[PDB]
Amino acid sequence: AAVPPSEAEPRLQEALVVVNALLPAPITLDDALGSLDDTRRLVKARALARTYHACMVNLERLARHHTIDGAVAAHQDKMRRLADTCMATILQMYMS
Amino acid sequence: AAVPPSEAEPRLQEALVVVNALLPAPITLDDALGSLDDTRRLVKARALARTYHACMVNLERLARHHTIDGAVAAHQDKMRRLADTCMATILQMYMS
Amino acid sequence: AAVPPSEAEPRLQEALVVVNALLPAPITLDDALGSLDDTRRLVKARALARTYHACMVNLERLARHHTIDGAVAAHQDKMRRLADTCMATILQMYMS
Amino acid sequence: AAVPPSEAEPRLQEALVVVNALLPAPITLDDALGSLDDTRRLVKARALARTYHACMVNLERLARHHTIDGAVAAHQDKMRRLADTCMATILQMYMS
Amino acid sequence: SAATILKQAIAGDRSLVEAAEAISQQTLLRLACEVRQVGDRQPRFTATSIARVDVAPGCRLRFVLDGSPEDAYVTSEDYFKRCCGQSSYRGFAVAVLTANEDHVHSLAVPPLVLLHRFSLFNPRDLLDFELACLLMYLENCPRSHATPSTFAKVLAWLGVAGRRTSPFERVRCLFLRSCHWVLNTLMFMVHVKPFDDEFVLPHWYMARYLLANNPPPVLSALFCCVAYNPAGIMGSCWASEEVRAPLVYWWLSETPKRQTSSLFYQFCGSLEVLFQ
Amino acid sequence: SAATILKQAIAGDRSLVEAAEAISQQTLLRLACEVRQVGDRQPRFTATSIARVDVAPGCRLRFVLDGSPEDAYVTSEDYFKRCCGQSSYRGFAVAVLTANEDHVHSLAVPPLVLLHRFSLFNPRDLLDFELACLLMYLENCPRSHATPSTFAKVLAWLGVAGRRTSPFERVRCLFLRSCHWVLNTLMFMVHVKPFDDEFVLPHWYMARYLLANNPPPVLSALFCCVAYNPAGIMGSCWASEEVRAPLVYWWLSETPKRQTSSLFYQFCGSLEVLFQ
Amino acid sequence: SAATILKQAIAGDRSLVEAAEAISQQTLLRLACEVRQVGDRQPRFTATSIARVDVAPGCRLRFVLDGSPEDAYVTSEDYFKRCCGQSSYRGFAVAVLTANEDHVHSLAVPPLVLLHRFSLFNPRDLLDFELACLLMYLENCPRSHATPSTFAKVLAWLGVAGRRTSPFERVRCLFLRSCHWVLNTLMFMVHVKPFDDEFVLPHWYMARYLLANNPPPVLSALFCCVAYNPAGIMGSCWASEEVRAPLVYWWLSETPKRQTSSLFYQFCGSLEVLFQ
Amino acid sequence: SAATILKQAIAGDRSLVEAAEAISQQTLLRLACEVRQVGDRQPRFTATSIARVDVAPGCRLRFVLDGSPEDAYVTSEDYFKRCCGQSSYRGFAVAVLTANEDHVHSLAVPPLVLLHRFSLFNPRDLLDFELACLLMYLENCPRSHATPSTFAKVLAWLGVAGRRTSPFERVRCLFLRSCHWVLNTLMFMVHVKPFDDEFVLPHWYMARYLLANNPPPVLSALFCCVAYNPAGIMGSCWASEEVRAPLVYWWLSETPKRQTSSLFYQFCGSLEVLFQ
Ligand SMILES: [Cl-]
Ligand SMILES: [Cl-]
Ligand SMILES: [Cl-]
Ligand SMILES: [Cl-]
Repeated sequence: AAVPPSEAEPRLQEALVVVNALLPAPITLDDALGSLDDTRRLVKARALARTYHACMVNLERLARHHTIDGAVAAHQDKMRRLADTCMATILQMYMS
Repeated sequence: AAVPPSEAEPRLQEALVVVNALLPAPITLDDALGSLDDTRRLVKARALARTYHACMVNLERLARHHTIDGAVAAHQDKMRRLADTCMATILQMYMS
Repeated sequence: AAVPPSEAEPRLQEALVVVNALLPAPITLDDALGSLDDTRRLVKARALARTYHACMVNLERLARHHTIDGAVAAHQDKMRRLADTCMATILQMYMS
Repeated sequence: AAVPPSEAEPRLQEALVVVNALLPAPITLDDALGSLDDTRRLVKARALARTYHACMVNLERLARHHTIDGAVAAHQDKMRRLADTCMATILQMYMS
Repeated sequence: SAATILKQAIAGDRSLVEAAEAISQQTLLRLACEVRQVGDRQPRFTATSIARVDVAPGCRLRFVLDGSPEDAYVTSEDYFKRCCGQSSYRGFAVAVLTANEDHVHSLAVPPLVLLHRFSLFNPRDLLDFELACLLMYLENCPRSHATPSTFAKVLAWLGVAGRRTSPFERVRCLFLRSCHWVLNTLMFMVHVKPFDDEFVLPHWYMARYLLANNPPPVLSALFCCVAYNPAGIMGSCWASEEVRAPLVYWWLSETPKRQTSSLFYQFCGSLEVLFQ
Repeated sequence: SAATILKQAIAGDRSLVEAAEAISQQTLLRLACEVRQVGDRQPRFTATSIARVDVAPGCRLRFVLDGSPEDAYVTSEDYFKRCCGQSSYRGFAVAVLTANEDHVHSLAVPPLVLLHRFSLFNPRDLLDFELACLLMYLENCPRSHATPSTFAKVLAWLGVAGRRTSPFERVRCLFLRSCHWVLNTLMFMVHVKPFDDEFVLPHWYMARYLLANNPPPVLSALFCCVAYNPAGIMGSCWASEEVRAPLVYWWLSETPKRQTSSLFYQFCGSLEVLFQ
Repeated sequence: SAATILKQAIAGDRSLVEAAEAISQQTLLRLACEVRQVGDRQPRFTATSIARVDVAPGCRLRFVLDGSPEDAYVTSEDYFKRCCGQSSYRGFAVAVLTANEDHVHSLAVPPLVLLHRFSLFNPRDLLDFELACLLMYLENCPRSHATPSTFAKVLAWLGVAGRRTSPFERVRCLFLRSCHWVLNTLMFMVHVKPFDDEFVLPHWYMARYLLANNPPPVLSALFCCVAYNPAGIMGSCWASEEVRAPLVYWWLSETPKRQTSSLFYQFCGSLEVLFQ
Repeated sequence: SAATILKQAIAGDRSLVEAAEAISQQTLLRLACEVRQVGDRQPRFTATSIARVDVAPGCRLRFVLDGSPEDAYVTSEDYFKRCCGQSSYRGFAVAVLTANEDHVHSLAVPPLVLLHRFSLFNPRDLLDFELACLLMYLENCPRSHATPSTFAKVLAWLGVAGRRTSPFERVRCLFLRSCHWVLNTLMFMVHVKPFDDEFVLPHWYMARYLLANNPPPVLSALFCCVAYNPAGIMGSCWASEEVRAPLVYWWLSETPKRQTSSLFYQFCGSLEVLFQ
């Protein structure tokens, strides 16, 4: 079955090769791609952490600056609900 | 003997490479191909194991439902011979 | 300096690869090529070992089958000299 | 998604491969290229070491062959300053 | 062997990816057990830890541990934290095999060869831990829990785990298909139609028929500190001293233990080629 | 996974070099500490050795060592020689991570997995030593030294070190980006605009907002012989027993240690291909 | 060296497969022996266990063991099971050589180099066990059993074993050609025409003629717990202390042993190449 | 780094083979010594064993051993046999360096890095043994034997050894060029014109001029169980405790030793590529 060189002359190709790992061992490509994906999701989630923080600053401002007058309590309820919404969305992303 | 770059300019080719083993170590390609071949032979052999089982059920039915009348003994002999034939073929495949 | 994909679209090539060492570790290609060369020289040297053996058999025949008659001694001298020449050539090949 | 062989026939390419490291472990390509660069800079720096040596021989000749006559002292000052300049340039290359 | 893959791909009209998948699908992990060792004292290999498995509303695994009351479940997360917090806990020991090597009451792997099939698994996250727990549970599952309800819950969970996993997650895929082999063989052994009869271990398919009742010795001959369930339908390989002595000897003699998470060699990097 | 890189390169219009750099930039070294051991006695892990860092006129690093007077600086060269001359000195221990694994008060790496992330670094020259020294300093830097002046000096030095480094010097690059991650996160944690907000560790960005004042347990739950600075802003991972016990256990193990200078596989040599 | 293969293939008009086979055919295994060690006591290396070999009607190997009656055969399967069941049994020790290194009464391999040529073989199946058993038998075979009848039976069995073996089964091929080298050299040494004179070990071809009767010292100089047959025609390398001391020292060393089944590096997997 | 090779090849008009050879020529072996150890007792590192070297009529090396009469030569073959026959003899220890690291009275390699540069050489044949013996002799050669006659004999022998050696015999080539570096530097240090001034170690070329007579401290600062010749012109690196303590510590370590004959990775085998 073998084809002799006289019928199919062999070819010899030579090169200098340089190989370098992209990542430090034992980090895998899946690990680094998963980290890049998590980081991109967490960079987007900065908006939620910032919004939660704004709610908490507003709650501090309401408590520091101040019954049958329910105005302050109505403002506190609005800030508490928005912070809860932010918190719920962040928790869903973390605890998938 | 050396050909200088001025006569045969060197070429540099660059790529990102990703290499992944197909099989878990220390399993070899020969091991997994041999297993795929054994499994395919054993999947075909299911017909023999099923036929042997039918002979054994028929033998149980003959013994449970029941001399100069040799009818039952003639049926038992037929089932015993077919089960023996199945057994012989299975043993030949296993003990090659 | 970087060329974006929009100017030079990347290509992805995929293959299944199978790699098998030719020789058992720790044997190197140089070791096996050196052995093939030594074996080819030693196969040619069989002529010398056979000729030396012929001289030694002739010496035994001369000693077993048998003064002012120097005939036997002249034959023994010829066989001893040819065996010495074979021995010298074999030693030169071994002790290079 | 899979393209069957009947639509895109697979190809099998085979070769004998020989791979040999250029450098002895654990020496890296960066190490050997850094050494080649240092050696080339040090080969150029031989001119500075030779010039420093000539200054020092001239200083020995001035001290061995020999006040209101400042001639010898003027020559010694010139040789001392040139040797100091050579030394400063060598130190800058070593202590970058 | 590459010419064999090429011939198989063409003959079956299967893509090279499909042909390679059929080959890799012959591999599985068996003999899953938790390893515990206090310093340099006698080690303990336990495959009985999970008595019952259940799937939570949000498709998360929950377990009834061995010795705990019948309906006292722990979440897989709480059991993962408990194990990670135990200084004696060393991870899971597993043996890698091909499907043709599992001969029901024995393994067609000599004891000194089996020594080189074990690896130590240190779950990287919850999903990894759940997969090892599920494999071990399925191998040690008795008749009482091998029910249609359990089979449906296990398959549904494996379906959700499978959709979360890509084929390049080689180790997760290995644990997933090991669960499919053990699950489908278990269903077959209890005379229940398997979800996929291609995942019934081939010697087990033969043994259920050939060893059904008072088998002749000639048929029986084809098949022949370690806690395993003696009533475990899929755990009969554990009874063999040619299986247990190599596990213990591997734990005490193999100096640099192979990590299950490293079973599949990987390289990712730059390749530069210079030539004239 | 190569199809993922291709998709990312095209989608972002980033060259393959840029796409690969974005992936490798997710890796960093953490838990930098000096290892000292007298024979086979109890080892010491010290991350507190450098109390202060300053840059010399010729952009060389100088340090105030722990226990030394406030303004008693030693050159990085003199500290390198002192360490090389100490028989007990074994180099630096470092743990390799991806950015998504650092969860501020914990690492999302199980203790038995973390065991396999440590490597021993033996600085090959002064620049290597300075990089390990700087990483360790930044991780343990208290509020008092986390100032705009310190930030400016550190960035300027990293800029000079960066210009001296090529991307093929993989280990130096790894230490350099680790310094950028720790530096930018430190600036963010002291409410100072980071030089590069892409180098603020992603969970730390979330934690500064979510754990600001009296956080609810549900938010705190997302984040949870070893000398470290307890007042070190970036060193809060050191408090965890799930971080310190693996470091000690890794050191004491008789299995040979991975050298940090060998983290990136390299091959350089001839390739000959023969075919008909 | 690839340019040498190319030159040889062209000069002899041999395909690259044939040229590579001529190179690999220079390698063989020698010094085959069974290793037994009870705990950490003194090891025992036995090359005399098989006194006689015979071929069954279905071309299966049968053995007369050492000390058993002249015609009391055991099947190769029963001897394989007995060895696998012995707790002291460790497998077979073998040394890898090139044909030019076997100098009849010595090996042209320094003792400290020979230390690195030994490997431990744990037969994976019956055929593997039979091959190791046959190699050891042939090396220790005395004049009384080196007969035309034995030669015919051994060749016929090797022919059947050869047809069952693929050139990609590197280890089986290595044991098979080692049997051909030892068999053909044995026939030559008893003045019987070998089946293949290309398989007579090259220094043995020279030694039979040069050392025939009262050789001069100058010719003799070219050639010079371990149980071996002193009357074994092909086992004269065993007499050398420069052969036996390295075997024992290799065994007693704490460095993990090379597995014979792993002598030939293999990789099978996916290759993805990304470039612009 | 491949782009650097390409740029260098084009800029100097050197073929890729010539460009690669210039890079590999920067590597050499130093600190050649014989290792002797009786069991687990205190080891001995001897670099003084050969007092004199001479070339026989048939261009074979002969030596006068340390302690032997001035004109009492032993053939290199007899010394090779004597060493192979000594149970305490372990081979030669050597350290691999780049030419820029040899700083005359010190090595620019930190002691913990130097630990990883040592390898153990077990000569495979006489030529290997002669090369290690010659390197060790040249490094320890005093002024009395550093003569034109010795230089001529050494070069002539190296020329004959070089013609017998192909560039694919990587280890022999490494020992050969190490002899050329040490020989040409030795000639330079005794104010004799070197055969090849490109083989004078670059820091030694500088040191001969800069440290000639009463050097200022600032110039001396650039350069700074073990038996070595204190009068050995090329052996001044041996004086450093930062050289000798790593050698002993490297030896005493229980971690397996790198073999000098394995410094250059090699693969030879079949490559099969399957694609659609
Ligand atoms: Cl995975
Ligand atoms: Cl680097
Ligand atoms: Cl094989
Ligand atoms: Cl070599």
